[PDB]
Amino acid sequence: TKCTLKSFTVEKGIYQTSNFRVQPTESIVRFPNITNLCPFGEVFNATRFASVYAWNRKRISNCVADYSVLYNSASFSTFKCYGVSPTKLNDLCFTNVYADSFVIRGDEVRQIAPGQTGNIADYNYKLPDDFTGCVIAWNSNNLDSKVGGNYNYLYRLFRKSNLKPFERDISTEIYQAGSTPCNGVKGFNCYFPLQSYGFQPTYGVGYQPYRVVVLSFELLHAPATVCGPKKSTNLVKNKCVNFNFNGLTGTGVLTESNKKFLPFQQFGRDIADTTDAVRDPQTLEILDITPCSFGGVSVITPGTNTSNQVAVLYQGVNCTEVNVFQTRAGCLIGAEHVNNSYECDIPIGAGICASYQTSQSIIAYTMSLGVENSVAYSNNSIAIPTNFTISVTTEILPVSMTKTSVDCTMYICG
Amino acid sequence: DSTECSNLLLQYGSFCTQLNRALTGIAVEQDKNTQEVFAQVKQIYKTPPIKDFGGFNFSQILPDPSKPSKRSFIEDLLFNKVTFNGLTVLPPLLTDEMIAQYTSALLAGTITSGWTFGAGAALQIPFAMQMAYRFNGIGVTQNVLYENQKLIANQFNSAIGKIQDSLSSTASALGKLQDVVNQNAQALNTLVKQLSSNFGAISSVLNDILSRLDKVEAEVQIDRLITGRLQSLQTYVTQQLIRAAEIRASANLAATKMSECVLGQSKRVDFCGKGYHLMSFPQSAPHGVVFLHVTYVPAQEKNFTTAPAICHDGKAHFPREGVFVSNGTHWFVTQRNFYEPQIITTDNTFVSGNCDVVIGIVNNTVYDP
Amino acid sequence: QIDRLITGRLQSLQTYVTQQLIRAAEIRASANLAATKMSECVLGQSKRVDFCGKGYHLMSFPQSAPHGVVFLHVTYVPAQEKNFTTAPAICHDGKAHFP
Amino acid sequence: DSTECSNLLLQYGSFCTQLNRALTGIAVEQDKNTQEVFAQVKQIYKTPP
Amino acid sequence: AYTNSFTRGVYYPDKVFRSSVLHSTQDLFLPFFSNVTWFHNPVLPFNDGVYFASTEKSNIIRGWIFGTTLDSKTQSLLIVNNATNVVIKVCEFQFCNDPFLGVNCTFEYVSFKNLREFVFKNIDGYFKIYSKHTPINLVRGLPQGFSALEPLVDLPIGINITRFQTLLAAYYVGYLQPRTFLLKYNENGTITDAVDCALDPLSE
Ligand SMILES: *[C@@H]1O[C@H](CO)[C@@H](O)[C@H](O)[C@H]1NC(C)=O
Ligand SMILES: *[C@@H]1O[C@H](CO)[C@@H](O)[C@H](O)[C@H]1NC(C)=O
Ligand SMILES: *[C@@H]1O[C@H](CO)[C@@H](O)[C@H](O)[C@H]1NC(C)=O
Ligand SMILES: *[C@@H]1O[C@H](CO)[C@@H](O)[C@H](O)[C@H]1NC(C)=O
Ligand SMILES: *[C@@H]1O[C@H](CO)[C@@H](O)[C@H](O)[C@H]1NC(C)=O
Ligand SMILES: *[C@@H]1O[C@H](CO)[C@@H](O)[C@H](O)[C@H]1NC(C)=O
Ligand SMILES: *[C@@H]1O[C@H](CO)[C@@H](O)[C@H](O)[C@H]1NC(C)=O
Ligand SMILES: *[C@@H]1O[C@H](CO)[C@@H](O)[C@H](O)[C@H]1NC(C)=O
Ligand SMILES: *[C@@H]1O[C@H](CO)[C@@H](O)[C@H](O)[C@H]1NC(C)=O
Ligand SMILES: *[C@@H]1O[C@H](CO)[C@@H](O)[C@H](O)[C@H]1NC(C)=O
Ligand SMILES: *[C@@H]1O[C@H](CO)[C@@H](O)[C@H](O)[C@H]1NC(C)=O
Ligand SMILES: *[C@@H]1O[C@H](CO)[C@@H](O)[C@H](O)[C@H]1NC(C)=O
Repeated sequence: TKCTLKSFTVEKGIYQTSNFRVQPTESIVRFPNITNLCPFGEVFNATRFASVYAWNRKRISNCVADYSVLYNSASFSTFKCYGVSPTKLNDLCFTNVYADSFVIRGDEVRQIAPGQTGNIADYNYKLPDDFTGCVIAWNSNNLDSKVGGNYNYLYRLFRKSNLKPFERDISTEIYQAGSTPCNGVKGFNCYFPLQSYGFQPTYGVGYQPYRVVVLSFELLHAPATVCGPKKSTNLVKNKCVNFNFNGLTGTGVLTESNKKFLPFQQFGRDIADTTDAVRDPQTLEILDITPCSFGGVSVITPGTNTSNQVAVLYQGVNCTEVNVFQTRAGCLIGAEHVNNSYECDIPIGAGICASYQTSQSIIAYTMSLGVENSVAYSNNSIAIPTNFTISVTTEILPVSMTKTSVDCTMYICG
Repeated sequence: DSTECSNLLLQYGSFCTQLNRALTGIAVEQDKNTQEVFAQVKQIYKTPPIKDFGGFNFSQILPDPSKPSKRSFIEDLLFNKVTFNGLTVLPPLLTDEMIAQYTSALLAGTITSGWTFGAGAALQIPFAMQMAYRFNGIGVTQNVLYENQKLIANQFNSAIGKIQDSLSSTASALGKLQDVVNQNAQALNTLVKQLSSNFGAISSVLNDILSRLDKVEAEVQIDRLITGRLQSLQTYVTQQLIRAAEIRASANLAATKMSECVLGQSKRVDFCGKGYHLMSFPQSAPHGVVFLHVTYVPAQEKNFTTAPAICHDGKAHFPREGVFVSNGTHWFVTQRNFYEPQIITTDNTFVSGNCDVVIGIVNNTVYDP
Repeated sequence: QIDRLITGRLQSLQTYVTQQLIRAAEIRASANLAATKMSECVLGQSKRVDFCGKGYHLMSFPQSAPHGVVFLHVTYVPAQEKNFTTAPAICHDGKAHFP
Repeated sequence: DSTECSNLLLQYGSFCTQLNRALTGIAVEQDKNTQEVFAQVKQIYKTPP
Repeated sequence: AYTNSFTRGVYYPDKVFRSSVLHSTQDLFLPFFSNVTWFHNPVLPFNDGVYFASTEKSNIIRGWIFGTTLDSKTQSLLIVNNATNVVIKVCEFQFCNDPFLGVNCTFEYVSFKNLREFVFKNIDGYFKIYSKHTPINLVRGLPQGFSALEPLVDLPIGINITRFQTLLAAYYVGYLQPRTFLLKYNENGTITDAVDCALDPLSE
């Protein structure tokens, strides 16, 4: 109070000093039910992957993509991300993603990074230097390597110019390795542009085959349809909390409600836009939002020249949430209730007043309206005064403010 | 309570403090008004069980002791007819049940005790004699009331019945009080509605801005919203200051109407409503007060020939307490504001000089008792 | 930068002048009341119940004060009393009398 | 009459609404003051000749 | 062939419950008492947004197409109820130019006595379909009794739409305009009446 009034002395009365507001005890978060996972079993446990010149492509869209299972997938001999952290991906959103995927010798994984050179990058699938996305690979010798050699796995060794970023090129047309006219048939100076790894079980751990996926991320003019999977909490009731429902952030005492929403409706508004109720997105109860308990704090006091005992009103706040006494004005604290209901020394509210009284303490009570009088009226009778008194009564009225003037240019601009 | 805004609000210093002092000023004025109208009495008078009030049937305007909170019947009609970010709606200092005690006590004094319960200790007086004094107040000789006491009581009870029907059959009499609540509900709803407005900012959802942007961009956007919300509050509080000064002008008028029109018989023409004033009763209503003024209104009249004096022994005579009138055949003296003819006499008149000065004087016999 | 300071200062000064105007409107009303109290309670005797002090007003004396006026109202208050039997009229022989 | 300006003025919300409204409040009260002073008498008493 | 809309074509403007309030908003609406085209056909412009309705007790009216061309050159909506449910696709299509019976591709999805109606608009890139099915007993013209259309789907597909046509018992088409409106909710959060603020001075 002293700190509020900018004074070391305070006169008898009541002063509002501050705001009381129950804290958000924890956070509740809710999202749509566990649904619509992207088809990544068909991207990492699938039976085969392509010859890299004709690398597999699939549109990923309209689904949540869990990257946590992928960064947890310890069987990945390679798992890397560029432009972004792998841990951040379960928060991100994109229009599309693509599962750009194939087989290569493990040695050429050196080329499978942003902006790199070499046969696979330059002639099969060009990674740009700006690549915002991830590379994944794992050894596949037990599937893709074969006795006498698996020749079915092909890569473009020869091309006249490099591929553009994430371009694809099937073209089997004969690489004319000189002035010799090849006319699209194999021979001297006329090589198949595609060449075979011929994977044999004798190959060293890098020369062996690896299955590969590159995750091409894409945000465009069309809204996001690939997102990292959101996480719902348990839902506490009847206690003040921070909350979110989908995108509807708020804070309050969430409760059950009687409200009969139409099935498509997600949340309510009150008389003047304020969000008053919500559908839960995982089991479709309608919850009320009710305001988190708040009100002014006021200090009730005798004159500081007279005592330093003080009492506090929490304006309109019920005592349950905060000596202690309940009132229609809110909870009163430090004061002592009494039945004997005197005139007001200090006003509180709702008929309640407080005073400093006898070892003296702040008492609080319903106020007197003055002494009662049953007048002895009867149409038979009158009273007439036998004696009288002059009285003198002070009355005080202000007539002038202090005549004040300001040079607005001096006040504003010095 | 979103912390980035809570930091940035400290840029503006005193504004977001001094509005609570301004609104505290408004708050105290409400209980100051309510006190200065209703607390104009030192003791809570209460009425005896009897109803010997000369047939005046005050049962409708007195408290019903069975009523859930002790309103009169007519106070209950009035109570029935009159009809969350950062908001607080404080209690009045006095409850509706307390106001009913004040409107009881004032009325109990006004019924039992003349004006005296305003001017000193309340002195009991028979109610017919109080009306007889109030008739004397408007210039009618007190016998005229007593000689019509039953008829006046029957008129008064009829008028009270017509008040009940007037108040019940249309709300349009209470328009002022409903208007005052409507203005406040309108102002608060618009003050709340302005939170949805955008003020040249990217959004009016505060935490949305914090989610979309660079900290620096968000500070610009949030300073816009602070600027808008601030100007909204300064607008609203400006309205509430002006409105409270208006309602306090009404309160000082009401406080005057209590002291002059209930506790007395303030003669001021067309202060206590239409007609010559007799008395008035307060009744409490939500946020306000309702006066039942009781007033004498003349209603049937006749023409007479008149002379400003009469001449007798060559001395001019003037009417002592009234005016001279005739139907051509004789002359009578009468009281100014009600027909009550009397014989012209030396004591019903006074002498002033010889007749020859007075324009329109007439020759007639003064009977000398 | 200074355009922000000008904006802030100017908005504050407009707020201040608005406060002084509304306050001055009260003090004008208070002056009209006081001037009336002078004209009625000092230059005469107001019959208006409890306008000049409490109880029946005799007169009042103004006394000067900082920024205002103090009235000393002088009033008559009846202070001791008796009950009596009373009647609205007295009948003499046949005829009614009133005081 | 600029549409480009008007759109921005609508983003500031109910200020423009309530400023027309408050001045209408002032304006109606001028007729009310005039009836409160002059229209006290319901019959037009013509002058005697 | 003109006819008139009277009171038709109002829909829940957002997913919001409102408790018996006389709420108001500005959105694309069919203007009250505006004209509409009537039919038992050409390709049609989409303009700002399309209202469609029919007395379709039989579901022989069966589909719609939308886009800029609404054919081949860009990803374009095909919609057909296959009598199991509403089917949607968005290909740069080369399908039949007039499907009837005698008596790159990028996405797909699956959901007189009576009247059936829809309202189509795209905002930001998201595409809305509002809908209604109701009993009626009316012979011809649109029913002047009041009712509201309700959302089916809200699709992220992002396509530019400027033309459309219907595939296949009386039917009607009208166009939306940006209008301020009043909407009467009840104690159950259904819309139950509305006002076009630009219609007339009483409406204002
Ligand atoms: C793939 O196989 C592993 C075991 O090799 C299994 O744990 C996992 O659940 C399977 N599915 C996916 C989508 O990873
Ligand atoms: C959400 O999934 C859980 C577990 O499968 C199930 O109990 C619940 O009923 C589902 N709720 C909805 C609305 O899908
Ligand atoms: C006070 O608060 C508790 C907890 O909400 C509640 O049980 C009690 O009924 C409240 N009393 C009043 C009068 O609000
Ligand atoms: C009222 O006055 C009448 C006539 O003077 C008398 O009979 C009656 O007893 C009186 N009652 C009271 C309570 O004064
Ligand atoms: C009237 O009251 C005063 C009080 O001082 C007293 O002195 C005086 O004697 C009283 N007179 C009568 C007649 O009672
Ligand atoms: C009074 O006399 C005038 C003039 O003779 C006449 O107009 C009027 O009707 C008469 N009666 C009353 C009650 O005014
Ligand atoms: C009124 O007329 C009647 C009948 O002529 C007469 O008795 C009475 O005295 C007249 N009064 C006056 C004052 O003219
Ligand atoms: C009254 O009016 C008549 C009109 O002829 C006039 O002669 C007479 O002198 C007037 N009387 C008085 C008293 O003014
Ligand atoms: C009154 O009486 C006197 C008697 O001398 C007479 O001269 C005069 O004309 C009379 N006047 C009137 C107005 O009757
Ligand atoms: C008047 O008489 C009644 C009945 O005896 C009594 O109750 C009352 O106190 C008396 N009042 C005074 C002022 O003497
Ligand atoms: C509207 O339709 C009517 C017939 O329904 C037609 O006469 C009129 O030209 C159309 N256009 C306008 C603007 O009314
Ligand atoms: C409103 O809801 C109640 C409870 O579900 C239902 O009985 C009633 O028919 C509904 N009324 C309307 C007008 O929808």
